[PDB]
Amino acid sequence: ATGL
Amino acid sequence: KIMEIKLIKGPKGLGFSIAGGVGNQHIPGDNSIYVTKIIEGGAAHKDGKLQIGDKLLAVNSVCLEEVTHEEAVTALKNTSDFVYLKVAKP
Repeated sequence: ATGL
Repeated sequence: KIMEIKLIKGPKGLGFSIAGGVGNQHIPGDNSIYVTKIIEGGAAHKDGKLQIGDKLLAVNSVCLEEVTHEEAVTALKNTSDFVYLKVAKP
């Protein structure tokens, strides 16, 4: 997962 | 069911995380980009349309189908305050  | 989401990035950014991508399958067989956390009162959340589990198809007609995690993240980080998402629902 990658926070944006 | 495909939908359009138009956002204004906030001080915490767009307010969501993604997974998946070519070489980082979130679901086996599926190279797609998936929304995996919507964050309390962020942009995405206030708007209310985007949902944990949504496939992202496009961001600003930059295409998110069959791309790598980091190609997707690049495209999502390379955004102004105005952000358009095209998503497919489950």
